Amino acid sequence: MSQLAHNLTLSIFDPVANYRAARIICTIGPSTQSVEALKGLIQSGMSVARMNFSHGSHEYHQTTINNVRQAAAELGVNIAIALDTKGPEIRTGQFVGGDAVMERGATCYVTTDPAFADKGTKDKFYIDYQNLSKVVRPGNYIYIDDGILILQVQSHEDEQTLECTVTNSHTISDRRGVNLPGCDVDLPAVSAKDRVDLQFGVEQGVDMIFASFIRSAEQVGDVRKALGPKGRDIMIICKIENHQGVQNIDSIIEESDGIMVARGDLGVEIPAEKVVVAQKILISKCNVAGKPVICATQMLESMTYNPRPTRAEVSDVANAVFNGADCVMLSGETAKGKYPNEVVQYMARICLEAQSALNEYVFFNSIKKLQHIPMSADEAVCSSAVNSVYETKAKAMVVLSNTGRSARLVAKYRPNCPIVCVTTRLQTCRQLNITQGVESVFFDADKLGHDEGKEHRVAAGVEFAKSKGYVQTGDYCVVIHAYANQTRILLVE
Amino acid sequence: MSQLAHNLTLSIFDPVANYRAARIICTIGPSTQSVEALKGLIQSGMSVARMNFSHGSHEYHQTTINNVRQAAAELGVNIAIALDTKGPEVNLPGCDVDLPAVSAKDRVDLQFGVEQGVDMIFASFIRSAEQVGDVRKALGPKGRDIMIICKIENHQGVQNIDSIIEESDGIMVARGDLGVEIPAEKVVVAQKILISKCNVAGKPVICATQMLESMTYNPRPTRAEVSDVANAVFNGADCVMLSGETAKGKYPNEVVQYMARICLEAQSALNEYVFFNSIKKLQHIPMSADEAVCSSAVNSVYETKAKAMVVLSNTGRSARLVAKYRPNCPIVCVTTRLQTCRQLNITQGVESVFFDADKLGHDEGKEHRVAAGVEFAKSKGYVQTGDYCVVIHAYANQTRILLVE
Amino acid sequence: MSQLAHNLTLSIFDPVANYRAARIICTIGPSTQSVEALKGLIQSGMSVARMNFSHGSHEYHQTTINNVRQAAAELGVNIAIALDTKGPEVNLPGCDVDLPAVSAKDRVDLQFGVEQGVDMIFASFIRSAEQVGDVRKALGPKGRDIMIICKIENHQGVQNIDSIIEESDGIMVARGDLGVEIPAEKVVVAQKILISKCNVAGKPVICATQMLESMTYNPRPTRAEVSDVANAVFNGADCVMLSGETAKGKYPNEVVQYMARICLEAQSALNEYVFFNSIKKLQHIPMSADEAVCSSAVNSVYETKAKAMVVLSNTGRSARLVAKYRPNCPIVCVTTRLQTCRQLNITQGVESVFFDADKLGHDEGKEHRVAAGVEFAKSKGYVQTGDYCVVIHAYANQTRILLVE
Amino acid sequence: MSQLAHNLTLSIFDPVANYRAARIICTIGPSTQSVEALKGLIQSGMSVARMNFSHGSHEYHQTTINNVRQAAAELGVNIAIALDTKGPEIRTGQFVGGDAVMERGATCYVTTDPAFADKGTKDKFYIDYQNLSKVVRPGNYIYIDDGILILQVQSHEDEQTLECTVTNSHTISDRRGVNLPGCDVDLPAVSAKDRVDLQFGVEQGVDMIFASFIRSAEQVGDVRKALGPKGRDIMIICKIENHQGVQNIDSIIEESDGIMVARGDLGVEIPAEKVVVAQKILISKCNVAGKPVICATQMLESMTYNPRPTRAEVSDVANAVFNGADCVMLSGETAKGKYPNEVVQYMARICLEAQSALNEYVFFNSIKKLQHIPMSADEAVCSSAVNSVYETKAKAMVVLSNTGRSARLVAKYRPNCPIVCVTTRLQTCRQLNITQGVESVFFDADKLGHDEGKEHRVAAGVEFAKSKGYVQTGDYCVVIHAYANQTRILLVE
Ligand SMILES: O=S(=O)(O)c1cc(S(=O)(=O)O)c2ccc3c(S(=O)(=O)O)cc(S(=O)(=O)O)c4ccc1c2c43
Ligand SMILES: O=S(=O)(O)c1cc(S(=O)(=O)O)c2ccc3c(S(=O)(=O)O)cc(S(=O)(=O)O)c4ccc1c2c43
Ligand SMILES: [K+]
Ligand SMILES: [K+]
Ligand SMILES: [K+]
Ligand SMILES: [K+]
Ligand SMILES: [K+]
Ligand SMILES: [K+]
Ligand SMILES: [K+]
Ligand SMILES: [K+]
Repeated sequence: MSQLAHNLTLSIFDPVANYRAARIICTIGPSTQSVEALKGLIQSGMSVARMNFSHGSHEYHQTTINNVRQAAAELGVNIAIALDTKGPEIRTGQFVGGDAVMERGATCYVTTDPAFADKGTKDKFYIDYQNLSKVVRPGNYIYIDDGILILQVQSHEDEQTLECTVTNSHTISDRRGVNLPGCDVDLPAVSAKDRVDLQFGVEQGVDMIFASFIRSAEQVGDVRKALGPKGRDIMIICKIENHQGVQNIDSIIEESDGIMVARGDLGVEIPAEKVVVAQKILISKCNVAGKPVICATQMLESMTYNPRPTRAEVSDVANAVFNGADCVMLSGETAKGKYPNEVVQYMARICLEAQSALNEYVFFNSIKKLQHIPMSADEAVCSSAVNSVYETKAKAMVVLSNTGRSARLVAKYRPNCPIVCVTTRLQTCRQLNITQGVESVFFDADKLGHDEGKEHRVAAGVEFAKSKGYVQTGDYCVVIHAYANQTRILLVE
Repeated sequence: MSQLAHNLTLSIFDPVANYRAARIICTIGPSTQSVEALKGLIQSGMSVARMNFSHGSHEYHQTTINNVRQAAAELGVNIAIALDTKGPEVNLPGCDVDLPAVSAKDRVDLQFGVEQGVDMIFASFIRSAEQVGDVRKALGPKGRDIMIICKIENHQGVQNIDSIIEESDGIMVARGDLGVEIPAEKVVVAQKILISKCNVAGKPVICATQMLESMTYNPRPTRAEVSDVANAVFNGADCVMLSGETAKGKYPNEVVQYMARICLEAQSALNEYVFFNSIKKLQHIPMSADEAVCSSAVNSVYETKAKAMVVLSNTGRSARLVAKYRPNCPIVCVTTRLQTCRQLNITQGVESVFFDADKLGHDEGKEHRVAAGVEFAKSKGYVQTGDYCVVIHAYANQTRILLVE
Repeated sequence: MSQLAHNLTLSIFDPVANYRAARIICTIGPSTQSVEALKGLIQSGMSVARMNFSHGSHEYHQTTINNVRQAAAELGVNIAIALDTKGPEVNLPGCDVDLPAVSAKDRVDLQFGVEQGVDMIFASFIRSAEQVGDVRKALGPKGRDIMIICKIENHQGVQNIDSIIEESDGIMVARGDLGVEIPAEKVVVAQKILISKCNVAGKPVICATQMLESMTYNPRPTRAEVSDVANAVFNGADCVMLSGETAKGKYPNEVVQYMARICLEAQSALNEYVFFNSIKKLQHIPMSADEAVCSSAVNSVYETKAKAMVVLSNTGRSARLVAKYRPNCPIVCVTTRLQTCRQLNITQGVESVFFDADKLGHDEGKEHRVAAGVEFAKSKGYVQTGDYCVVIHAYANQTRILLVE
Repeated sequence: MSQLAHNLTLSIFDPVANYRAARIICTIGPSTQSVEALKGLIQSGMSVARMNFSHGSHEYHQTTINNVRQAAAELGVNIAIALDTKGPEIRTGQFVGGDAVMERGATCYVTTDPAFADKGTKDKFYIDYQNLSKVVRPGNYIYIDDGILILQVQSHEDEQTLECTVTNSHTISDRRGVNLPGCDVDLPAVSAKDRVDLQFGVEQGVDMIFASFIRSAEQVGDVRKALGPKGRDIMIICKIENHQGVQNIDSIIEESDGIMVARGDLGVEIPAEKVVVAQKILISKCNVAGKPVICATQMLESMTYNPRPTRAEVSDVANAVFNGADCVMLSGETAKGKYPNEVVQYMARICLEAQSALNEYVFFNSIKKLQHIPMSADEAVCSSAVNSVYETKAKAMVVLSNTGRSARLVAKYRPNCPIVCVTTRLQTCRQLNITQGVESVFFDADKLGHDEGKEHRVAAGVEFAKSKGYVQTGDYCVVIHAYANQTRILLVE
């Protein structure tokens, strides 16, 4: 019950853990779409395949869906498939000649008038967010092109047009994206494109949605609506990208099935040092709520084209694990990168190294101390189950969970041993790929039996733990099953 | 306590702490050697000026020494001067290197440091405990008050860390040098181990090398570099170091200003009570009076929500011993020695007020010193009328909980 | 937790607990030997009938045995029968007495106990651990399931208490006998030591002699006697004993009714969580599965505010192991053995439900036994629809937190 | 931090403490009034002389006041003098022939009509509490003569007379005292006699009042008023005698300077087993509030005429200490008893024995955990001071306190070592005699100096601790002085 105290007992020469808890999400692109590249990516350490719907067509992502499924079947594994929406955007219009040279100290005008959409100049151009005039006060800032161009609003010239000062010299081109830092953007949760994309994901049976630009709890339910009745079991992981998402994180977590800390997106509007703190907050909040949380963007970026990443990047990845992250994400590194297998292998190695220094008992003790008394049964059973692991120095857990609820609930309390989930659902096997320290074994109930006495499923989990070398004769194994409200401290034969 | 539970209570839109605890060490080079550039550094947040004795001549470093003192005197502040030795010198990564502790150049350079009254030594490439004794005897009797801070550069320094910490006056964690033979992931962990051990031992720890290296020739650092600095603070670092960014860099002031900004932001998130409670719980009972006095004083801060501490300490020993227990308020050290003011610049959360015992009084009742400490705490806006201030003085064996008038 | 902090939360005008945890042992004599007088005792709160073999003949005690079984059968309950030996026999108070563990009469009386199927022995004047083995071999192989409860009567019993507790199945604290050679004030302390040690060992402890002695010939006890009983409960006694008050007394029922009243009132004040937390904190980590299971089960009671526990235990070992951790709710033991029902009458906070495995089923899935336990807990009004009930069963290695229908 | 855990480490053969913390109050009567009997009583273990103003005249108690002061001066000690008020009472009237034979099942009538005061019979008699008709409902009980005669009210016969059933056979005589269990008695805080007696106590300079029959917080201030301006420094110890006092204990403690648990008085109206619990509550509440609490009445009663007390009585005394009592009281045992020196000696021995088994750290930890944060300075300094004792295994404390406030405040947190109080006031030396674990040293400020640097007073305390053999060269001594807001861990030379 102290990371500091745990640090004192550590030695960087002692062998690393016999299991890696943290999970790796790789983005699939030109470098990784083929079956063999995926087979290499899985073997490297991929648990979840991310599809970026900012780019590519339905036919393109269809082959991704196909290839992942074939590479999963050929290696005898279950791989989660994630759909990352493009999301709603605020962009500039077009320009005459393509460019707009913005000199420092110059005055320019931004308008929501659609007549200027096709004919923008350096003096006056279009921004497609109709509510820009009522959202932005004078004194506020407009960021254009990944926050490189910074304009300051001086005054409302009319109903649609704002007078601005160019604060720094930078050239912009056609349809560059804009940000309104410190302004409340009221764009709909899902774009017209999203609605079409989300329906494709449901029709193809995606395991989860990484929902872009989530700003309030109301929006989480809008994505739910957009998924329809046939996708009620698809997880919604909400991407926090601006101050709104940070400000409303409590109610958003409550509605979401999980959170993605998108540091790159956040760092456009918020200073980088505050985003680092926002990361700490968001991860800890998710750990308390039992929901999966992903540390995403700018993870090991230099390795996209270099054989090895910078020392600071490695540090960043380890501290993601130290923060308490369920998952670490890779974007361009696996999508457009030169070292797809290599970047995943090293990230896996960094997670494992951090995990070997991490003190899980701190997580267990903190989360348990925060729980309101009286606890509900499911909460009591899972926390006690993890307590028993520490109490008896058990070497594995077996959780029987159909939906994944109690598997996640157990994982929350952070035992210092592998969790084996035995489940009657393949969707569950896949969706648990974003929860740390859990590995799933599928039990075909319609083939093998209803297993009402639970004997077979428990036996299946114990065998898996024996096969991976977690337990042996004489070891204790904490079994928790049916929610799930029952616990045994089993002696492994 | 926990960091986790504290993280839940936080908002990034809240105002940051009204004081910065972590200290900034700047390497002095061509782009920062002039008195006007040093004034820029001091105002930007430099607490310690470092001289890299791998490069340059005694005359070049004499200029550094002279200009630092001139710059500090003009701004009415006290700045530490550090001498970073060249050391003994290709690397062997599963072999134990038995090169001499200090080179012939080192023994000469170290004598130069004594003559020029440096505050501290950054002794390079320390592998064992006896090697600290070599730096000690090389500094002679005239430099026995100079702090020896050990640079951990290889596995040997890590493996023997406990004996090295005991002999030294502090530790420098040179990530880059460690990275040559030890994988980067293991260096991140070694950093935690080394920093945590130094906190328990109550000895200054410096997080050095590859801090904001991109900012040497770029106006802003990479996002990963920012996090590295913040996490250095979160680990429990007393100090953060800038090498090439201030010595040969293009933005000497901006980098120091930004490192200051990151440290303060990280500190605003940091739960000081975790440090206090952890370090308290590791203490053998029975305690020694001075240890018990200092830990109780910090406990009294948390229990009464005191907004400042005042520590009377000539040597700075009890000033360091108080900072060890990490109160969530500023510490003000009232000292009769100017070298202590400078030497405390590597200890976090402490600010020094010089009291001229030669031209005021010995202050046996200690009233004038304490009042001077409170007035500085009023001056910086830490405390106002109605606030509590925990005063610890003389091993400093007396505690007062004082109501600010 | 604390008793102190709990004391602040209390009001004497609040209703008392809906169950009595402490158990009452009654000595059977002339004024209570008849089946109608024993029915009076059982209804008044007798859990254990004691036979003093210092007086009386085998035929007299045979009547006691017969009448107790008849009385219990008519009231549909299970009552324990205890055989308190005469022992070896002036006293020496700084000298170690090496009289034989059991006398010739004892060996004969103990064989009588086996033949008549007594539940437990109160072995008199136990001084060492080997003396327990003497009682064991005297009881033979046919009485190997009979509990040996040791009477601590002199300093030797106190000095060797740790080895005696380990060998025995429980301890009797005979204040009066201790008082002969040990000052009364030191006996009060010895009582605490002995009772606390027995709680940690998870073995029954009886507070005996001079309990309500005034009530033998008076309608009410002295105020000091009342407090003595209450403080016996507060100390952590499983049982409280009546000697002459029920055997030769004038108010056999009233005294038992009053002892019951005092125990319940004391229990209403008692903080069970202090016992749970203290006894938990003394456990060596790693734990054994059965120990961890039982302690977790009680922890689950406190965390979910379960109103009852159901323990499946043939021998009663896990029933005792659960009661060891002192939940603030009733424990219900479902057992296939009638001797266990009787033997659990010296363990606090446990009530037994007999399950006839010969004329119902073995119940491998254990469903019928658990349901029988819940139904009794419903019957006594401990739990209703919506309440939680912690079920521990098979070393009993499986825990369930069940919602009552 | 567990009495249970502490019990495990105990051995009844290990030598007892080097100091007795608990304080003994002896009642002075026919057996103890003379100087030599008091000199024997002090040497036996008396700290406070109790004067019972239920009996005796002003001239009688005057000699007590005198003799105590002479016996104190002759032994070089400071002895506290306590005035115990008679209090307001509800009594029956007189009877014809002196007796009234009350047979079970009989009907009788109680009236508040003053015409029946001098001529009572078995059928109808007087009770002097005018508000009896409005206070007592039918179904309630009237206790007469130490609760031996029990009447049950059947009905209101008229405005002044109640019909009653005699529930048990018992003969009563003239002016026997009555109790109304479960009824709210609204008699004034102080009787006419009390007002005269309290003024005598102020004029003679008594250290404290044991105020009888305290039922509410308002009443505590009435005694204060009755003491006048010249007695504002006289402690008010409130005697809790019925359910009202128990029900209102929180506000009564807040106003009082301390509490007396009068078990005998309480046990008249409340079942004995509930009074035992009431004792636990009241003592613990006082310990938290920092006020002295006395366990009184029926302490070692059989020793009034027997050479040795019953085993249960010894047990009762020890458990008084275990409960957390500051003081243990003696009534008839020292007043009218045959063994005045003997009863005090044994009580002292029992307290010391209990103290040797008691775990003070439990008291320290519990009380400290309950303190609201932020603490005030005085609270912080004293608790830290006691913490330092445990932290450094110090062997004595020195508290510089003029009024006694910080001495009491330190004593509250229960260090496992003697507290030495250095004070500029003799009244303070005396009044601290009811606070456990504290011994006072008088420092004549007008004679020796104002000691603004505190050096002399601290030196005086340390010497006393050395003289009593508490500390020696090498030992740590925790000094706390000026309220008092300063602490030193001093190395004893
Ligand atoms: O914008 S359109 O492309 O015409 C368009 C088409 C369809 S579709 O026909 O069902 O596919 C929509 C279905 C459901 C919508 C919901 S809701 O979740 O169902 O309540 C809310 C909004 S709103 O913008 O937030 O008010 C919608 C806006 C626009 C929609 C749809 C919305
Ligand atoms: O009852 S008497 O003997 O005539 C009598 C004589 C005096 S004395 O002249 O001052 O000595 C009283 C002084 C002060 C009194 C106060 S108070 O504390 O001053 O407010 C209250 C009440 S009360 O009964 O509660 O209303 C008093 C009742 C009776 C009093 C006195 C009372
Ligand atoms: K985006
Ligand atoms: K670990
Ligand atoms: K080097
Ligand atoms: K902070
Ligand atoms: K005997
Ligand atoms: K209770
Ligand atoms: K009275
Ligand atoms: K003690």
